[PDB]
Amino acid sequence: IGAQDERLSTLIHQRMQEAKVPALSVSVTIKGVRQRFVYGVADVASQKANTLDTVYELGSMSKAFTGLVVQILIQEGRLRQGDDIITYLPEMRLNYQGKPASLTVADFLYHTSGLPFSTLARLENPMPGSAVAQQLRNENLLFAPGAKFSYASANYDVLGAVIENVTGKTFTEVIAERLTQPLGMSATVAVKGDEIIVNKASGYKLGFGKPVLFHAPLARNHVPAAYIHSTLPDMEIWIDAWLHRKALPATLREAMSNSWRGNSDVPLAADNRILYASGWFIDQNQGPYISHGGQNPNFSSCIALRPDQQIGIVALANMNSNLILQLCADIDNYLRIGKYADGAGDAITATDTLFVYLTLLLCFWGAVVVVRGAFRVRDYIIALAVPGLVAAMLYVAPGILSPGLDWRFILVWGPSSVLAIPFGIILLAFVLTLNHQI
Ligand SMILES: *[B]([O])([O])[C]([C]C([N])=O)[N]C(=O)[C][C][C][C][C]
Ligand SMILES: [Cl-]
Ligand SMILES: [Cl-]
Ligand SMILES: [Cl-]
Repeated sequence: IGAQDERLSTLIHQRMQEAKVPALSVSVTIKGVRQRFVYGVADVASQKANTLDTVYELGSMSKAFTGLVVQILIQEGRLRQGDDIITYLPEMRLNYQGKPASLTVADFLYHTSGLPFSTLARLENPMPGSAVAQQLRNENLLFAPGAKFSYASANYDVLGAVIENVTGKTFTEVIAERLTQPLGMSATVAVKGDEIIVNKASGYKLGFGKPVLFHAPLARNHVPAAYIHSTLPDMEIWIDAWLHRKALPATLREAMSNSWRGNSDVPLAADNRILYASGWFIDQNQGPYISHGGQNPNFSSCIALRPDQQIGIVALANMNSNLILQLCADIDNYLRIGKYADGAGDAITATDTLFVYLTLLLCFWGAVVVVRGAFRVRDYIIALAVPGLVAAMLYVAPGILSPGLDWRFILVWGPSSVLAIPFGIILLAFVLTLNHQI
């Protein structure tokens, strides 16, 4: 062989410096020749380095593990795609137009279920003795099952429970017995909680311009959608199984083939005719190009394969960034035509700089009132009610402007600077009524 590609290393350094992720691990496969780029720190405080041993949360790239398991179960005749979900989760009643709806296993595999957006807030919150069927019971679907593609993370939590019901085994054990042990992915695992994982990267999240350590929720029921843990050597083996199925058992080979068959039975938009398969996006354009991003509150990742060209790309990072969600598109552009686009924008970054300006704008306002005021019973009670009256209005405001949304969800996904905005808003109300009391 020969050296790794330096134009390729520059791209990734640039994207990593843009995205401000503490650690970034990328692997690129092109017909056996793997290139590896392993940069940064898995833990910033201890200055613990990013190594090949570092473990990441895969985000939505967990769904291809879940979905392939479903396809193994189907291929062994222990399940059908058209089976009704209530056959396996019999307490899950899901409503469309007031009537219980028929949802097939296919409906959750391909996001044609109609679960509202707020099911992500419900599944991602830990609840110890609460099953998925009980958490979604009496949800009001957005459309008739099968009618539209609409991505909801929680559809793959429904499938986690379906695996658990069919096999009689826990989700961890089906993933191990069926995927990671037969493939050799000896460091990958579906977790059961926030128990201590050796070598896991610390997760970060933008706050006042810098990465801030964030301990994110890890709800057991949400692991089939968001919290399978893995490493770069193991995603390389993953990538390589999907690309070379000959050595694999015939059930795994067949299950894989049916895992890349996109659902063509949904409406398509004028600019998006990409299909969804069993945890993958399918694009015939400059393809087939099979891809999926990973996006957790404090990890992001991406994967993309171009099987006819023996190409696999995967990137892992311990911070949620769109520069990483797009990084596989960048690398595939580079491997295809030698050029790539400028880095896209990031929604957490724009929100953070907005909150910094608003925090300085709130902080400039209070100092004006305190300087002009200091230079110059009923007072204590009245000037304490108004800040608590705004604090009350602020607390109810999410669950009104967007039903099903709440501060707990805002805090989990937004910048660490969110909390400055209500606290700034209510603190500014106290100094003004105390000043208006003066
Ligand atoms: B997946 O689509 O990357 C999914 C994984 C998860 N944590 O459930 N992530 C999202 O859908 C991102 C939702 C952002 C909400 C503001
Ligand atoms: Cl089994
Ligand atoms: Cl257990
Ligand atoms: Cl092959």
